[PDB]
Amino acid sequence: LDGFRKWYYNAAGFNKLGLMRDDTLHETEDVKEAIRRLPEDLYNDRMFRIKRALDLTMRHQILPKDQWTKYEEDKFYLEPYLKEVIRERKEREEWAKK
Amino acid sequence: LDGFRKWYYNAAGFNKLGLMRDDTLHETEDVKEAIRRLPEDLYNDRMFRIKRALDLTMRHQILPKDQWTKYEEDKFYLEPYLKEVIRERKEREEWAK
Amino acid sequence: QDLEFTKLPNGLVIASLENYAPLSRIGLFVKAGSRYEDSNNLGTSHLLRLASSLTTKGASSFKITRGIEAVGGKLSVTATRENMAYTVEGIRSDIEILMEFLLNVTTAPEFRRWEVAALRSQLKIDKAVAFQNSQTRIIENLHDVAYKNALANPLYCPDYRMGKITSEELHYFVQNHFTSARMALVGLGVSHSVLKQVAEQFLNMRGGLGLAGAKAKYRGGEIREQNGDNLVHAAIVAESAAIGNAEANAFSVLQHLLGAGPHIKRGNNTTSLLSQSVAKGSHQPFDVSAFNASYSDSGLFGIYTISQAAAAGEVINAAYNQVKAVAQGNLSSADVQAAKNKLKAGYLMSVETSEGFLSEIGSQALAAGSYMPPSTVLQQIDSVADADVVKAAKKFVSGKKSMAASGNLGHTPFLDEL
Amino acid sequence: QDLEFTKLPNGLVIASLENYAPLSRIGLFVKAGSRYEDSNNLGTSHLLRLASSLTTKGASSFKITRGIEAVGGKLSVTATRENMAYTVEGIRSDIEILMEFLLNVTTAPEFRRWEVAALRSQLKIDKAVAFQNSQTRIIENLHDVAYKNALANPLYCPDYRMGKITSEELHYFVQNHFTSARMALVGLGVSHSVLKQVAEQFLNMRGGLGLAGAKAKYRGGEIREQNGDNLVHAAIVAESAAIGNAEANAFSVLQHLLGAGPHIKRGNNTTSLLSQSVAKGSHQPFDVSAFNASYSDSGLFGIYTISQAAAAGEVINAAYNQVKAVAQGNLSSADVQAAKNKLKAGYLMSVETSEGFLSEIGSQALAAGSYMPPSTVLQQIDSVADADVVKAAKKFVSGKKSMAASGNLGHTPFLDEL
Amino acid sequence: PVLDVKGQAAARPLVATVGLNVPASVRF
Amino acid sequence: VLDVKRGQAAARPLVATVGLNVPASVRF
Repeated sequence: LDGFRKWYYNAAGFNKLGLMRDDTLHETEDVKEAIRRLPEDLYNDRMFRIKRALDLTMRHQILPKDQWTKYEEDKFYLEPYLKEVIRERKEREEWAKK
Repeated sequence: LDGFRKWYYNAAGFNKLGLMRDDTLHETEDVKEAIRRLPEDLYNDRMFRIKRALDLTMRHQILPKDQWTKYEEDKFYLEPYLKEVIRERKEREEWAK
Repeated sequence: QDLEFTKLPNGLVIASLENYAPLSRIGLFVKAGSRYEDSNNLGTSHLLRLASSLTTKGASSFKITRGIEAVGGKLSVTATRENMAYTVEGIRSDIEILMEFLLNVTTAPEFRRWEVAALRSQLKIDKAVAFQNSQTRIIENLHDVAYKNALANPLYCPDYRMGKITSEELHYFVQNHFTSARMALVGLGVSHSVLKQVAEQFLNMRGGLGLAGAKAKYRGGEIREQNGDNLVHAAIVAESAAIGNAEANAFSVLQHLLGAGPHIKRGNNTTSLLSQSVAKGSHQPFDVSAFNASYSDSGLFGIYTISQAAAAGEVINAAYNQVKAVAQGNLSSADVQAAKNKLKAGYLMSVETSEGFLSEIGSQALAAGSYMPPSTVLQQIDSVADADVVKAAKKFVSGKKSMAASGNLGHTPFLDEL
Repeated sequence: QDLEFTKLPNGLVIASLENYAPLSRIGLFVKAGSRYEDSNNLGTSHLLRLASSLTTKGASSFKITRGIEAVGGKLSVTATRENMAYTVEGIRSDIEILMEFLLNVTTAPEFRRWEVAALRSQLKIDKAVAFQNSQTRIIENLHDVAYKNALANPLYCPDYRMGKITSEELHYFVQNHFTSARMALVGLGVSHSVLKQVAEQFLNMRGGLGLAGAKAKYRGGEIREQNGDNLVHAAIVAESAAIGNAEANAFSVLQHLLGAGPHIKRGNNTTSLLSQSVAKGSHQPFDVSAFNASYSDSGLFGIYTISQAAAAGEVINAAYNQVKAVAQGNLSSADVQAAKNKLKAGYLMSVETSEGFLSEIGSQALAAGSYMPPSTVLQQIDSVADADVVKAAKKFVSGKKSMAASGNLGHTPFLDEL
Repeated sequence: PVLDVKGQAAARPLVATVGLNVPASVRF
Repeated sequence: VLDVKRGQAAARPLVATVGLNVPASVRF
């Protein structure tokens, strides 16, 4: 399962643009709240990575293979911050339900 | 001639709605500048009079004849200022050419 | 019943009174005022005061706010330069979760960085509102110009420090001043037992004595503020007695002998030595009360004047001259008896309300660890005698004085002229 | 040639050099600084300085701007607290209309309400930008915390007074403080003859002496400003000599002995006794100099320090200790000779430029009505002798001090500790 | 600026007060 | 922002300076 997940990570292809996994999340309301709660350095790296991926998609290029994002290396930075947004979101929802 | 002026004044009837002459000058840019410079008191007063006219016009009514601004009573407040603004535009124009 | 006290072995004071009130009030008192900051973390206590509804380890901000408003209870934070007090009140059937919320807020905050980043704009908004009434600015400034390090720190955050207060500063302040030996949990309308159980599930884990504050040092001086207000505000104070001395009682009797603010609505301090004197200096709107603020190491006593800018001078002089008369022994025993009656009536009306009673017990706890029955006080105030009052006066008349002035200060005198 | 200063009976003094230089400069010097203001007109001066382009009773703002620009001339309005000067620069051929514009501005402002109104927003900026260099704030606060009434008035308009200064007030100032006897017109690039022939027309009009010059009273004190800057700025001054005494020359020799700016780029200004006394104990970056500002009734002399907040204390102490050594006679004659050479070279390089020469002549005119040849000064500075310097020092080390501090002042000492 | 939502002279020390309840102010 | 923004310590009194020319500043 670990090797097949690495193969699927190579087949997804966002590592060839230098992106992380959390860069590829669709910005819903909870995702934008999690992005707003990021520290300044992580937010700046995320915006630069997104801008570089957009430039590479503009020129129809990819990064060189040494510059790709290694599956093992990818860091799920937004995840911790996101869970909270969802948790808080649900708590609020439940309160209203009841 | 002056008597004729008074007749025209009544005919103009801007007096009826309760407005002074300077009240009616179309707000051309030049006019706009002068209005701005008006000491606040007059400006606020101008607004009151103008607004009143609007309300009266809406109801298709005119103020009590007595309340009509008498020709004699009518004074020119905006004009003193306007003259300067005009002269100013004039000065700029020739320094321009 | 009566008040009942236990000192827990980790230092936490527990005070309870069960009077079977329909609404019961539970407060927690910490020696964590603005005097415990230094020049590196100014305004941290203001953000801590405004950060009572933040996410805690046990309840989120949403859960705390909606749970306190669900039962209709109230959570408030009152802060002096020495002490902070977090108070909750509500129906007896909901004070269990009210103590859950309050003790979570006191003991286990999280101080998330996005929450404090949202709170700094509220800090700016709160400062101004607080500084609307000039008496705030003048008094704040007064303490500042009259102290060097500890009591000179402002209750409200400075303008440059907004945007600079971090989560780590709040965590350091809480970890260094919110310890069990500096805390008293006081409950009116609750059983003492429950206070103790909540005092072990909480309030017992942080048990150091914390970080000791510096001794406050007097500096003297004068800071003025020309801002074109219609009225000139001026406070002239000097060093006085601290909390825990009979000279503090003498200074309280001295402010009630001088005008301590008219009792009557639109009153004129008919017998207020200060105000009465003002008549000679001016017959125009004025207000000359006496400012006494005593903290556990130092006190400030002086005069406070509001007047028309023009007369601002001699009115201040007239008020000062009146205190000099009291420093020369020019007083009557009936005036001192009336001052004692005014002071003791003010104390009894201060403790007649429930939240004032809870605050008093709280303060006494942190200050002396003991409860002093209202009765005891009455006889101690009586202990103050005429000469004692005179003595405190001479202290003010001779002690280097400070001065905070604001308004159109073209005719406001200086200290070397005063 | 040489200036020829002649006092027209109206009181105005005329003086010119007619160097026949290409770009002649002409400046009117009028004693009209904030000093000559008072408590209820704070700000008039500031606006007056920024309002050199309001329609004059003789010319439209438009012409003023365009005219001066066309000829390439320049009108500038410098202003100190002790005085103020308007200056026009330009080709010898266009200086007739330049004098028309300048003399219309100085003697006939229309101060139209709409116009003055448009400027108050421009006023905020000046007072604002000028404060970029913390030094400005300091020197300002200093002259304020030091004086009571006259020289305590700020050069820049206070925040509350913006929106409150009215045309009337401005006009009031001119007619009061800007009179003829208090003015002088010095011109380099013109014929002394015409100056008389263009001043006899407009300047001789305001014949009176003018509002009395409010005397200045020293107060002492200290005003601090905690604002979280990286560097602590601190100025500690005392009362010194005024304009027109040999003790002012002694104080100028004393600042050039203690250190009055670096002569080498990236130098350590080795000689400065202050710089040496700081650098022998502190390895942090610093900047210590001697401050001297003398006006016609009173002077301020002291030390100015910029340092890291942490070392701010002992560095200030070290600088203070160095002055105490000079107050104990611990100085060498070669050091005083080098200080005299530095002072006289600074004076000659100040008067070597055309606008500095015009300002100097101007100042001398208003101050003493006479021109003092650069040579004369040289021998008077030489008159100052070693003991004289020591004397001024003791004046500083004894006279009550005034201290303006700004930055992170957690380790900045007070005056009773200093 | 507007002081958000826009005379007795202070004679006692000040005590800020804020919390869940909407009211918030200072007393001498 | 002090409109258009820009260390040497002041040792002499200040002198504001403004006028028709665009430059305007203070010197010690």
